[PDB]
Amino acid sequence: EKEWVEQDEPGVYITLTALAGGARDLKRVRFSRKRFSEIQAEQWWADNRGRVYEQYNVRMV
Amino acid sequence: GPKWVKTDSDFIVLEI
Repeated sequence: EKEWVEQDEPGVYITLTALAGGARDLKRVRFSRKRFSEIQAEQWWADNRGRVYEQYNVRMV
Repeated sequence: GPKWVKTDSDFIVLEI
């Protein structure tokens, strides 16, 4: 079960998983407090959720 | 959840 982190926008780090090169899953998104307030991080997720699922090839169930 | 975790001083975490 591979698990890794991708650099997204500055201050946004996305953890993905896959088993043996199978379908990918989105495990978590980490936001730097250097770059994000809690209000900003919530708004970011609303604005970027669809792009994150498409770009990183995670089925948006 | 997704659930927000706000206890860390360096990061906010959205646990999917």
